[PDB]
Amino acid sequence: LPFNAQSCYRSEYVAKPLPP
Amino acid sequence: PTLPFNAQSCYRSEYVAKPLPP
Amino acid sequence: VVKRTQQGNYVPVRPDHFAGVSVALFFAKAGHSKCAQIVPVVRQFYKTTNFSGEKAVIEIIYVSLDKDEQDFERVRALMPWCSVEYKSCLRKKLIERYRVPNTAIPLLIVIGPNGEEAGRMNFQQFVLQRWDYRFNKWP
Amino acid sequence: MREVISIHVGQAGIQIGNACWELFCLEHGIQPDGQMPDAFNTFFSETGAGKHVPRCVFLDLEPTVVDEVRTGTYRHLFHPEQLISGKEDAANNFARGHYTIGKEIVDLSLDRIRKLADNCTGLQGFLMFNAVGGGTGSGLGCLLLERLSVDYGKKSKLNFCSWPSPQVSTAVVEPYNSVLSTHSLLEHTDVAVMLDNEAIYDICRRNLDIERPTYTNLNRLIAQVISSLTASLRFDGALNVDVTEFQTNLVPYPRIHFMLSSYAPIISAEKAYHEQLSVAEITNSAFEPASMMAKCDPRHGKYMACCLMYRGDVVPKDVNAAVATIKTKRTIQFVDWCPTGFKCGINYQPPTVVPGGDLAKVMRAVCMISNSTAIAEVFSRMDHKFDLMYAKRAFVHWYVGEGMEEGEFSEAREDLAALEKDYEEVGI
Amino acid sequence: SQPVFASPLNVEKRRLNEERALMQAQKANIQLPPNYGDMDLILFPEGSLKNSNNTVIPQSHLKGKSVALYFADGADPKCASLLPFLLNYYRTMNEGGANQKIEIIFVSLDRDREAFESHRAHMPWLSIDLENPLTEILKRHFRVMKEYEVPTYGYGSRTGVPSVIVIGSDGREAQFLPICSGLEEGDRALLRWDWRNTKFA
Amino acid sequence: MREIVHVQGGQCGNQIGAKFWEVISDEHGIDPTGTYCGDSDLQLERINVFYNEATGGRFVPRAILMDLEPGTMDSVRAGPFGQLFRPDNFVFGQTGAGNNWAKGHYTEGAELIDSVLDVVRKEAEGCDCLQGFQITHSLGGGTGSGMGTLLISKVREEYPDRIMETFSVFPSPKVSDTVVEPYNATLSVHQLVENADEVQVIDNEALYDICFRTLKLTTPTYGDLNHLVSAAMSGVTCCLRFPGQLNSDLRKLAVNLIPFPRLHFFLIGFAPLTSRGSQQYRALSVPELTQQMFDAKNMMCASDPRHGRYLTASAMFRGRMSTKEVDEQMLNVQNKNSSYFVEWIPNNMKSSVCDIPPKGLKMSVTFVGNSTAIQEMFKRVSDQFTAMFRRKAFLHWYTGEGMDEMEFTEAESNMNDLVSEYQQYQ
Amino acid sequence: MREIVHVQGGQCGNQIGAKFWEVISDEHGIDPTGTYCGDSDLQLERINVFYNEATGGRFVPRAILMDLEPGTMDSVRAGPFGQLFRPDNFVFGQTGAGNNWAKGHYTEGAELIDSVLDVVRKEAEGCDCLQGFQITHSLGGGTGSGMGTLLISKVREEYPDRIMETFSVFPSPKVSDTVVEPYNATLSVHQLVENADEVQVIDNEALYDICFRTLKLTTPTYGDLNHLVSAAMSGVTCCLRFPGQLNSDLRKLAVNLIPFPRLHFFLIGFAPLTSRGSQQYRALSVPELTQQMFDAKNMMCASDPRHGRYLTASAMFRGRMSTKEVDEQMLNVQNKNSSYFVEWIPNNMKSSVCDIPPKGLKMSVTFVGNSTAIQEMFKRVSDQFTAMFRRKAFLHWYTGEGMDEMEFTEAESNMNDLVSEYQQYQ
Ligand SMILES: Nc1nc2c(ncn2[C@@H]2O[C@H](COP(=O)(O)OP(=O)(O)OP(=O)(O)O)[C@@H](O)[C@H]2O)c(=O)[nH]1
Ligand SMILES: Nc1nc2c(ncn2[C@@H]2O[C@H](COP(=O)(O)OP(=O)(O)O)[C@@H](O)[C@H]2O)c(=O)[nH]1
Ligand SMILES: Nc1nc2c(ncn2[C@@H]2O[C@H](COP(=O)(O)OP(=O)(O)O)[C@@H](O)[C@H]2O)c(=O)[nH]1
Ligand SMILES: [Mg+2]
Repeated sequence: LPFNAQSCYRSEYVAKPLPP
Repeated sequence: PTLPFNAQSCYRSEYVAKPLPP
Repeated sequence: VVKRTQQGNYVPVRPDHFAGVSVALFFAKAGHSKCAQIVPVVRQFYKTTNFSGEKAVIEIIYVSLDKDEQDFERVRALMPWCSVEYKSCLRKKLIERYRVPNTAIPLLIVIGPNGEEAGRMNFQQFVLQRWDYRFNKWP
Repeated sequence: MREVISIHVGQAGIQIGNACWELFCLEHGIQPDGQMPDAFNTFFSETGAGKHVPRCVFLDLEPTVVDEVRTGTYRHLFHPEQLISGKEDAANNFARGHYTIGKEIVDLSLDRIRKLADNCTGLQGFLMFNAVGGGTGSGLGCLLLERLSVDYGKKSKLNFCSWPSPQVSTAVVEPYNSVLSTHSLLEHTDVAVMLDNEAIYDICRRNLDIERPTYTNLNRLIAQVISSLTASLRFDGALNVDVTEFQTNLVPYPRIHFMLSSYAPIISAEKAYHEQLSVAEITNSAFEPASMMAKCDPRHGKYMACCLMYRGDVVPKDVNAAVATIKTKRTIQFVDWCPTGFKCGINYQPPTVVPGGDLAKVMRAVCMISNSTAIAEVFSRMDHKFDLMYAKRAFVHWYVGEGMEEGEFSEAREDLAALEKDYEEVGI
Repeated sequence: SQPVFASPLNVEKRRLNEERALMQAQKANIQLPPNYGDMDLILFPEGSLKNSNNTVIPQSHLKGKSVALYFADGADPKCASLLPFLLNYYRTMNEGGANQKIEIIFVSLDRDREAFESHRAHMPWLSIDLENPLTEILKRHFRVMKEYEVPTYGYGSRTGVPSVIVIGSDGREAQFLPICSGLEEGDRALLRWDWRNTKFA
Repeated sequence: MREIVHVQGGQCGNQIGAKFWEVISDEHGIDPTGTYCGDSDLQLERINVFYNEATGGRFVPRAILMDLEPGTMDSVRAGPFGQLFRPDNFVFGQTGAGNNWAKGHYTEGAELIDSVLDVVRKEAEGCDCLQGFQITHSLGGGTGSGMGTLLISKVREEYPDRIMETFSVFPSPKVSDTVVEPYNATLSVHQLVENADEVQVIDNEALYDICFRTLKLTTPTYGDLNHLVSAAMSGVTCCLRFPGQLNSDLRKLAVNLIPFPRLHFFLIGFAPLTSRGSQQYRALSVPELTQQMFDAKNMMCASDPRHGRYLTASAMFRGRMSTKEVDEQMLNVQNKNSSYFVEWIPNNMKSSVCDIPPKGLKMSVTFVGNSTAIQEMFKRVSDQFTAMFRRKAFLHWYTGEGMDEMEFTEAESNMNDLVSEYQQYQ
Repeated sequence: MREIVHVQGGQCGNQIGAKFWEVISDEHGIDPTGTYCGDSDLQLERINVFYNEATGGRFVPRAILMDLEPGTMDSVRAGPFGQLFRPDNFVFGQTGAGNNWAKGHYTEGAELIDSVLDVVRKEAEGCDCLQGFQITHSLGGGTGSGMGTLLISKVREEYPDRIMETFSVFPSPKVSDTVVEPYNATLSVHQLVENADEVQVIDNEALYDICFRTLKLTTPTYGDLNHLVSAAMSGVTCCLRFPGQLNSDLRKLAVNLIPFPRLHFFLIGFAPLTSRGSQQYRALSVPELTQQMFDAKNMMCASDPRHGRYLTASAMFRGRMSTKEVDEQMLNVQNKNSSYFVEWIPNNMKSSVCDIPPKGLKMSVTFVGNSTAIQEMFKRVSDQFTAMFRRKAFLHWYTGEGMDEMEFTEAESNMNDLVSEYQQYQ
């Protein structure tokens, strides 16, 4: 069976786009 | 049964041709 | 002649793709015990280090010592960086050049613009970070 | 020259700091490699060709929160050795982090902060970040407070301590981990802000309208208060107020430096469309008792001081009218000896909203830091939690066995009892 | 690099735009590799979007509206719960006023063409036919996975069926509406949509 | 880093521990051949909590298998996931501690202490610096309660400051096996109160009651009984191995659960436990999991928790759940069950959120709590021991072995005073 | 360049010496038909140290093979690696010294030493410039301890400045065959200590312990036992052959490990040594290597070195390997085990690193040590010689071939002071 669980920090703090 | 040789000396492993600077 | 990924069809990479980046050769063979834990850490390092810059700064060339085309394909299906075709002779020349026996594998060699060796790091035992992308800028 | 230094200790302080250095990156538009594509100078350091490295140190003996920062996407933002991480967690004990497992990394952290501090000369302040309810934030953060106190004594030290909730615990030793912190943090830090987790829970159920949030939604909305406080250090404004003037304007008597916090507006894209945000109500929602951050109902308290940093498109001539409305209002009672208790600040920068967040792009906002005589209820129940737990001596045997002897339980309790009776001495 | 690098839309966009940049450099100082704002892509090809009455409409029609992809399955009980609320939201939110504010692109994970057409007949917004591969590329591009049947390149599955997500002009995902997610606000988070800000261009 | 060193002793403990490394290796993604599979960095970055790398790229568990009868070690090897262990770590015996607590502890108990302490020392000193010692054993049998419990006392004098935990099964209330259990459990409780940090009790007749109702299973062998105990085992060390929103360690659970140095026995519970029929018709939500939290028919323990007040209980939640719905539900379960908690401690609940659910499920929680109703087995075994000893039965194979009657009178004086302190605090 | 002449004597030497021409054969990859396969330079670079070109490309060993009976000579050229040796270097004896040292050194060896020493001159003087000679023999035997020890005396008289490095298997400590052990050991030691530059001792009861406890082989053959001692006997002369980071030779070892010219009887060990099923499991590291190396169970000398002090010691490591853990662990052992090392030579340890490890492994070590716990042999052989001489047991064969009782007094006295002058430095 596969594993499909990620932590809060990794799955949230994605590299957000910079504001104009 | 035979066994292959898979080792090298330190100087021959590291002192290789190296990149020339610009 | 050397292959990057795309889902649905396989696209070859440009020779000018490697401009201004640092190219590391990565040796692996599937089913090997150490390769299964060297793959994910270098995957995460690829993602994090190379995808903050608007310009990508690193590239990793995958070379497989596999015994089967299908096994190489199913591990390419997990590999997110670039690789090379199995039937081509460049993989054989590269493994017979850079001194890789068929427990030294897995290992990494950062190279330069001339293609000659610029740095060697193995994984026989936090060592992925020893390579710096600022070292091998290419013109 | 005149810049500020930030210390994050304990995994609450790391994650609060983690969100704090989200908004700081997005405000100045630095790219998470470390280089943008002199306002940035007040928090960063030019590491050569455009690279910025922040002036923050992360300190935890629990290696499982620093490593996930190390492995996370902000790995090259920080210079690789301000993130110093021990071997094993202090485990919710004041005694463990202050005595046994503290000292082998305090010397590394003291030596860490030194070369950062003397990168320039005339540095302004210190920014603590810790959970005072747990072990390695409270006890260890004390040590970094007391050791910095003797070295750098002419410097202000700001603390942002997540005070433990009245009803919510998530740790049963928090009554013990508070009183053993309050004595050893009172007379050693200059300025500290109460924040409570269920109060900001009641914020996000009512205003932003989410029923079941996460700590990441707590810290992101705490981070808005943090950036708005230090906004005058960063950005030019009509009337700006810095860190160095909080003993000057907020501290009446030397011991009393515990302050609440508030923020407005805190609204979604839900009702941003349905409501205009004029300065009349954002100063009315700021003082509204269900909009602080620390549960503290000020109806049974008396205000003493207030500092408002309006930010965004605010003209000053309606600031004066808006604060005049509050003084005429009768439900809020300032103390008799303090005739004027409003400090006004105006910055020119609108607050920024993180992409994929949950706050709306408001035009103008207010961050409020207040002294009230209503903190009596705050220190009363955590006195009331301590004296029942110790009434016939629960949990003492790991405190005594670790190094804190009997008597610091006693002497801190009348130390708190001194602090409670001082507040009642003020208000009469 | 948005949303995920291991995604066919991003990789084909950067292949085509790197080819265009190399052709421009060969014809004519330009930066290699180009910045993310430098890549531009026609996200939706010609024969992709069809409305009710089955008329194919170009991408240029979507200007000035808040557009959301809706990934849905015919057999899913949560989808059957979600659809009426979303119909009423479309109805009210879009007849109120003078402009067509919101607009919805339906992508099916259905188990054949019969299920796709039957579930499509219930809906008034746009749709993408299942035969065109853009469905498969889109679902992996947004990593919306039904069950673990397609391997990932280390990226975790954000959400599955049903899912609503609002779109930007450069393919950047704006936000997942929290229907089946960590928030899990079913049939009530549809009104978290930010139609003033999310404007396709 | 911190690594837990495992000890598997006794007939019971070797079977439970066999299922332990069965369930840890496949949620961590390691094949029985020792190689890794899965390509998930979180499953890998803390693998050294239980594994040691073997310079072939393969792993080896850090478990020491120790017994005095050679059959069960060959049973573990013959089972699946049995090639993981190192053959040098196997320390057999040949006499067989014939369910006589004295002879598992002295007679042929002493002659393997030299070999079993030597192999755990080799494991202990080669690492960074260790954290704790989990052992799996039984308090009914002889070699589980003699041979491993002497391994408790020899290790704890060797490392005095490090933590160690025991997952020990107990004599059943209704029907016992190994008819000298009252002598075994009472002689093993007064080594555990002196030399053990937390003793997580499992009771066999309650485990069948779990298979009675909450699973509606028909024919449960010793496969799925041990498989559900291993679920609770993995839950208490889940939060060390993986990150989360609120991380908690084994020592941090011990800081806030044991209020006084003696009473450190723990009732365990696992949720969800669903029958396969009702698996479709069930909402798996944080306010729903917290109701199987305080279900008297859900605890692994045999005692009835409704006849006492919990002194301190902890809950290791696993999964991506909202923090508010957690701590409000802990306050929800505290306010309405106000009469079922003790009053002189405010806010008794402890909660800890990790970010990794176990394999095949979306959300889980492991309950580790301290009840004053655990006094029942300390009372029911007690009047079992005082009954037999009053007519001096069976003692001639103890008195004939080295333990005379001073320690037996001492052993009951230990455990009945433990009943007194539990009643003192209620 | 440098060459080592390898001279064999007795049945025991010749069975051991067959394995040297097996383990050096495949390390250098020579084919027993004569040629070379293994297609790498670094074996072929330094091969004149043990082999000779033969104008057909085949490599004849520079080995001298003497014995007084042809039965062991039949076993050499018939087995594997048997066609390698030159027949002219096979020198025979017909009669056989029936385990009598007198006819080994005076009666039968007298008319053969003139022939075997002629063959040594052709190999020795036939090169450019020689380094040393090495000898393998016994001390219990007659044809090995007689003609062997006669050869050392007569070859020092021609080459006094070259080095001697000899294995000699001693009498067994507990139970030994060939009842004239002390008349063959004591009468050969007192001429060994005046003619041999370095001798390092091997015990068949020592290899019994190693192959049973460590190798875990239930059926140890002399074919296995000679292979183990031949494994170390490559390792003491390996760093001549392969390039390395801290190069050492035998003269390197000889100037450094022998303080005074009396005491030069060394001890031999070897690591790694794990059974067939443990090559998959152990983590091959230098820190575990040095723990295996300072154990009495590793030692090929049937003695307890912890009863005395290591006066000087040296470890020759082989393999691609970091030099910190070489240096810092030799520091660590010298600072932990204080009383196990002599005081007035601080930092007793010589370390040498050669880059190319033996085949099969990746890191290996060969350990030598001059210890003052070697008293236990010289005392055991003396008092056995003392008790068996006080009433003239079995003298009339030694006196029968031309000795006297006066050579037996001096052979005791020359080895009696050797017992005291180790005791002087303890
Ligand atoms: N606002 C906020 N509070 C947090 C967060 N994480 C933990 N806390 C608080 O931290 C308290 C427990 O202390 P922790 O920070 O978890 O641990 P610690 O204070 O560092 O001490 P240790 O137990 O040694 O780790 C809880 O009561 C929470 O209220 C967070 O992300 N945001
Ligand atoms: N839960 C569980 N208990 C067991 C198992 N095997 C034996 N036991 C229990 O072990 C107790 C007796 O101890 P035992 O292990 O047989 O004696 P030992 O030989 O001294 O270790 C009995 O009460 C059994 O209930 C098992 O597989 N699972
Ligand atoms: N290690 C080892 N010792 C042996 C072997 N064969 C004989 N010996 C020993 O040799 C001793 C007898 O001396 P030996 O050399 O055989 O007499 P010689 O050959 O006629 O000089 C006995 O004590 C044996 O222990 C062998 O193959 N290996
Ligand atoms: Mg912590």
